[PDB]
Amino acid sequence: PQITLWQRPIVTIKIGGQLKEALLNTGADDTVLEEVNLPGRWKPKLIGGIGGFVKVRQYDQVPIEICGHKVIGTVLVGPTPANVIGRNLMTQIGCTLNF
Amino acid sequence: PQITLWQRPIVTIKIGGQLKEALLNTGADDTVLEEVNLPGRWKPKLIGGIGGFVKVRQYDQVPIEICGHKVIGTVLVGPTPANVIGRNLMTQIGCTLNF
Ligand SMILES: OC[C@H]1O[C@@H](O)[C@H](O)[C@@H](O)[C@@H]1O
Repeated sequence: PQITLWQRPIVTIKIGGQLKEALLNTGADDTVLEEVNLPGRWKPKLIGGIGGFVKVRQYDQVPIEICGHKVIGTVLVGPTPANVIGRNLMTQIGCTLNF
Repeated sequence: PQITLWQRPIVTIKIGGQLKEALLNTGADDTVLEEVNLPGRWKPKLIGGIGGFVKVRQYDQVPIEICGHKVIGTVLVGPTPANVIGRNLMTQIGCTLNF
């Protein structure tokens, strides 16, 4: 798909038998999602930093679908002003900037 | 150009004749740049918001070049962790997300 940038590039993602909305953010290195009960082991992770850090949980090799593209990737789970799909998953789905 | 997202998509812009470094941020609506003495009239603008707003200067129809594309658009000038090219300018160069 080709997504123009007149509007915020919000897409539907499928994460664990659950459909959500997330913004494709090339300004973000990682993918952060509002609390969801992903199964299994996870590692603590600090994100953000300016003014202090926020702790989230790092889930690895998570299966997730982005506009019908099934990918495996690291998902950070915790508080966030919105769901954000970062560069880590955009390379998995082969997403690039073109002009 | 086609820019893959394995690394931060940082690019070179030409503004006020100056050569500068900036990040292509689809997560951002607007373009915000380090202090620069752009000439002529401007408008106060509030940006950010979470925890408070930051006051910047809004300059319209500024000539700017991005990776060899001469374009025209609104540039906000004020403090910022780093220079950011937002969607307003990415539409002007016809930059899209593709996967
Ligand atoms: O973003 C604007 C800022 O640019 C910095 O390079 C300057 O040291 C600071 O004085 C100015 O306010």
